[PDB]
Amino acid sequence: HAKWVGESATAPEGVKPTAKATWANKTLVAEELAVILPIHENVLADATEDLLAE
Amino acid sequence: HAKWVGESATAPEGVKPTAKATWANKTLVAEELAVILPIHENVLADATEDLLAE
Repeated sequence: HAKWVGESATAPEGVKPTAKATWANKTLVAEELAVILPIHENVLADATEDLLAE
Repeated sequence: HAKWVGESATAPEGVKPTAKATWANKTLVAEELAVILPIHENVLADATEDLLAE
């Protein structure tokens, strides 16, 4: 931020102010979603629907 | 402002009243806004962004 300042050579308000800016960091971290669906091969052969597609 | 004057050559109410306008003054006065942004030369060189432009 700026400040209002005087034209003084000795008095404490002729001095212009110092200031700074700052940066920070945010992250993406990859994590895994998974499932395993086991089935017996005779059930695949006996069923009327395609259970591997289901 | 005007007034309701009368008509005599001798009575006080025959005289037309004298009156006055007036002006005043307003001023602009310039004053100073400022800031100083100090930064270290190595940080300026090692950063990926053009921090002097920022």
